[PDB]
Amino acid sequence: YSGMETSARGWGSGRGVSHVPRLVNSSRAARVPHAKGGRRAHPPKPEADRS
Amino acid sequence: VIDAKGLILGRLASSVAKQLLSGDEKVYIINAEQAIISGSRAATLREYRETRERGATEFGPYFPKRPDRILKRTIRGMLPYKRARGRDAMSRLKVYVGVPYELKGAETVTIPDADMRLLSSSRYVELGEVSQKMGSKF
Amino acid sequence: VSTLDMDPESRRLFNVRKVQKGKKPQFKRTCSHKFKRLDDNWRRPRGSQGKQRRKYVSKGALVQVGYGSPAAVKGLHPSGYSDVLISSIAELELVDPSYEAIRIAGTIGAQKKALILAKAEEAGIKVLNSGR
RNA sequence: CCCGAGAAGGGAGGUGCAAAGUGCCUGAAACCUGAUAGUGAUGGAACGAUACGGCAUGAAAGGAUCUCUGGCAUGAAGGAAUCAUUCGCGAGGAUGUAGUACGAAUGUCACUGCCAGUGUCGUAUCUUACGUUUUGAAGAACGGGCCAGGGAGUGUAUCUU
RNA sequence: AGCUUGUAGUCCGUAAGGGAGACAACCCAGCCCGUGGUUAAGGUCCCCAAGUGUCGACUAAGUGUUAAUACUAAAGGGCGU
RNA sequence: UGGGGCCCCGAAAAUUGACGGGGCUCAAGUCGACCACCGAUACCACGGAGUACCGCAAGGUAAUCUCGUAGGAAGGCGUUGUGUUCGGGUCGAAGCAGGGCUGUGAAGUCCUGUGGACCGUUCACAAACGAAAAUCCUGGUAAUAGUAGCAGCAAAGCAGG
RNA sequence: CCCUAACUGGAGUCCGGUGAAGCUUACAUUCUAGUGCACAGUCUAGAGACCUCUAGGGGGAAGUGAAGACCCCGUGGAGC
Repeated sequence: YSGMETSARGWGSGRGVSHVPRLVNSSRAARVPHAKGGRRAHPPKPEADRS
Repeated sequence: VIDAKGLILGRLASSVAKQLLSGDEKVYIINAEQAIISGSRAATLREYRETRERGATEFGPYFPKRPDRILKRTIRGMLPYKRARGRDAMSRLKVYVGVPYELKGAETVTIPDADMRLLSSSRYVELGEVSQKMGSKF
Repeated sequence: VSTLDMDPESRRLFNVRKVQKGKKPQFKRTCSHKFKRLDDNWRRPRGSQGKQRRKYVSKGALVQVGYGSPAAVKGLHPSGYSDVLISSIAELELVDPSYEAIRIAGTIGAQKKALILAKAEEAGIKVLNSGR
């Protein structure tokens, strides 16, 4: 769950900000691959088979 | 030094503008009040009072009143006066009502193709008449 | 100093390439002069409405293979020699000085560069980057 | 050591291969301060491209039959001027001169010390940004103040080729 | 109706460059790069490269100086010419 | 009296404005014809690039090849690492600012300065591999701007030391 | 209100100190008409316009604030 153990949710429209999920008690964006500290989109998987 | 007496306004303007754009001379035009505008007097006066009273004359077009300045404006309309070339051309042109004292006795020229006796009718007025009916003192 | 081996056909193509490359445009990315965030390198225009993609002549030339230099003199140094990048002393033996000039690698130290210069000057090989 | 109210700070002077001078390795851009080059208080705007000029620079990495300026030879397409004759109401046409002189360029010989490039400004022509939604975008349609960094077709299983 | 819905061709969409003041689709033209020449459309009084071009007439109204286009006013009348 | 050309009346709109503008009257308008010229990247000529097909190769052919959105196909550039070949670096690696050259280009290389210890290269193989956009995210920082505010509270301080 | 005038204190105005924020792709001294997705400072043709600064009310920038709460659509929801 790297970059994903947050409960961040979007603010929605009507605030002048992107619709990305934010921390419940701050404006810092979370959990999305283009957010700082967010998860890697399409990372290497330990379950991948390279044999 | 071109004598504008009995000359078509637009044709004299075209000749002088093309000479100025050929750009080796200073042109002086005298007796600008004596230039001719073909067409009926009523129509010419109507169009010229329309142009004089047209614009947003507080902050719009400013059509001149003197006949020499009107002729200068007419030549200006046939020049790239917003360009450096047209600015030099208009700077090298001087127009006079009658003959200025310094040019008095100087040798003048006339454009044969601008002569008013090539007109086919008598439907014409003079630029001086137009100016004085628009209210210019000269 | 040994004269270039450039036959008259190669001389004519070299001068043709000189003239044509004097006219080739710089091929900067479109609108690179308007934003400092953009580099000068070339990117193919992509937008449907882009004037440079539509090839408006006023917007500057697009990158096309028609601008390629003549194939006989392609890659030659403007002096007429063939540029050969020498990364060590052992590469000087594979170069013949008749039409080839060596460019010593920029990171070569002074101690080895002096030896490389001595070997090149004994072999007669022209050098593009020496200390003069 | 000097200045400074100073246990601030600055100057001078040292240490160290190098100030690297304590949130101190390297030290970009945005932004801000100053200097230098160009321009500039009569001037018109997608901030540029192309050609030609003024000014500055042009040490290295670019050129030395290279740059400049001419001569000579050959020269594709094209191709005069002038004059003679003739036709046409006329503007002009036809024939000859003449496929001649010239002509992209290709060679060659002299002459020259600059040229390429770079910055800015000027003259000429062109161009109403970019991405997107759109039949239609310069739009008074949506997005970005700016800059740096991050930011999007990946793995397992299975089928097909 | 610059409306809506068909059909044939061609275009824009995805089409440069040249010309129409500008013009998605109107005219020439489909366009690798450089140089020279001659043309197309259109233009030749100036702005603007080239005609103040020739011949024969008309128009006196600044009418007009507007290929196509939805960007150009009708019926009727005139012993105007 | 009939049939025709051009013009006139019919003909009134809102900011000052539209033959593109100036202007133009045996025209610079209209009609019927004509002459010369200007004017594209069209066409011709030369040179060059790429492409298609053919050819063992050398090379040959292209008037019948060269615009392009969605989209398909081919070949390349770059980042980081692995195996492997061959190297560079304190006589100054990477990075950074600016510049020269090459290449259609992705980019590569070199020069000057700065920097102080690491960096490339052959043939292959991989990917957490390329950003200008997402009212994108994080950080830094402008214009706004020395501007608004520092005014109802509530008579708010003055003299001398 | 006809129909406004004078005056009082606080702001404002000018000076010292302190010191933010919000609109912003760029450029930008504009005005008229046309054109253009038929509501242009930037296109086209004209007309104007020497630059800088201060004060002032808000014509315009279809000004800013905000993924229209009206209408429709979505085999999207919620309650009743």
